Amino acid sequence: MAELILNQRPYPRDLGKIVCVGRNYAAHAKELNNPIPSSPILFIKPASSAVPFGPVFSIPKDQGSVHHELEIAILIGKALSRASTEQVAESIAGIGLGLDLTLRDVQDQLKEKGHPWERAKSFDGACPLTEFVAVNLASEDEWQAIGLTLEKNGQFQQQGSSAEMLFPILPLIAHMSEHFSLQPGDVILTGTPAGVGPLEVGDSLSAKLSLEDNVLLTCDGVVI
Amino acid sequence: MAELILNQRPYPRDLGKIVCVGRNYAAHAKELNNPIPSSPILFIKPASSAVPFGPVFSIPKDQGSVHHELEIAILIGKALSRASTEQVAESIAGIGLGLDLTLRDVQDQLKEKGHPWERAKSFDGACPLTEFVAVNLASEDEWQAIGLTLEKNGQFQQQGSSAEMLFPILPLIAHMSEHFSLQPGDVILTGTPAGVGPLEVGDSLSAKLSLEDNVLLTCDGVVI
Ligand SMILES: [Zn+2]
Ligand SMILES: [Zn+2]
Ligand SMILES: [Zn+2]
Repeated sequence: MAELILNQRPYPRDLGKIVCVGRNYAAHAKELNNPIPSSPILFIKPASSAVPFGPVFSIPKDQGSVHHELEIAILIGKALSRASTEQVAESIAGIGLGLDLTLRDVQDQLKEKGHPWERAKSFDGACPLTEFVAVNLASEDEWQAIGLTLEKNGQFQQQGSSAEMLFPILPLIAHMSEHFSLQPGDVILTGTPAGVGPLEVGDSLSAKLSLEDNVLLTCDGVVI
Repeated sequence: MAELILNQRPYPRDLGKIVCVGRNYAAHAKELNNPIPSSPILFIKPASSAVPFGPVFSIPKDQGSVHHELEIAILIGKALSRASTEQVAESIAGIGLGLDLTLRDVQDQLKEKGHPWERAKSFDGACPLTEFVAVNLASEDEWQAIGLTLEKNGQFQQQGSSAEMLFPILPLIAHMSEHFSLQPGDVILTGTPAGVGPLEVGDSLSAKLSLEDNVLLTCDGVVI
């Protein structure tokens, strides 16, 4: 599986699990004709689904539509269990980006039957993940200033700010830790903004992570 | 973090992920009035949900009923991806028991809304796992002669044999391997038979695992 990268070198703890939120951005719930949540939808992707974020993304081939979903990724550095938001902020080792790659037709069918989502979310290559970068934020306020951008084939595809999250980063993770204890090496996917859509072989993607409109990292890849 | 025991001694792998099958015993499907699918219901529990199988089983408190679901657990010894039944049999390092503890009321509501199952299946303590007993160059059909029994406060509660499985151990695991690559230290929960029901604080459980009618493990615990 591993490792994760933090500050351009290997993170000392192997990738554990990838805890994900559904529908953290209102416009993304609307674009798919889903009801905006009042509590978060929670699922988990396994270490076996992680791959480097580019230069190539391999997608499943004969299983219907495969969707890109860019999301702010959070690396957990210290164990969290039933944690406060202060404990969460002190635990975060860095921030990066992930693609929550989703077999969308498979998900539609799973959902309709009330079935678990793993077939659509946990497949090999389901979680391209960038390197993480340590940020020592000036106030808890600044967690609301994190941005993401996806471009596909040179053109705008997705953009979001953590300001827009229904469940902001710190309280989301604090709440997550109430349901599943979090260990060092765990990753959090904080939700995809509007603009999700299918991927085809040969699509090129360009992903950008920012802080108050300053670029933290950029990562590119082509679909194969 | 719960750690794997093979051969009454430590195992050189950390517990990875716990891959589970939904409705593998026709009778368990029926007792709950659930349709039998022609394809396996697949979900995954995280390493972080595993705990020792006894002497205590802790259960969530204010989230409705918690069901016991005894199942035959399979310890994956060698990597498996897109694998055949022969490779599966060579990869297996041993066999044990797991309790797929389940927030049934939470699971009912998630099903209704078409939400992922993690809240109901992946909470802390959701996966009590016994030690594993090594099986080596087993007879190619001893795989249909594994039995399990659960007792609850002295009375039989669950009983079954891998002969009764809709998706038999080897091709079930081969099939999982087509969707999620399996790494050494991953555990497979092969489905629970008829007899599921709630657990209450003070309940005591006794679980047995057999191979060709010879008991291999007896593990007890009380619910707290
Ligand atoms: Zn909660
Ligand atoms: Zn997502
Ligand atoms: Zn089960």
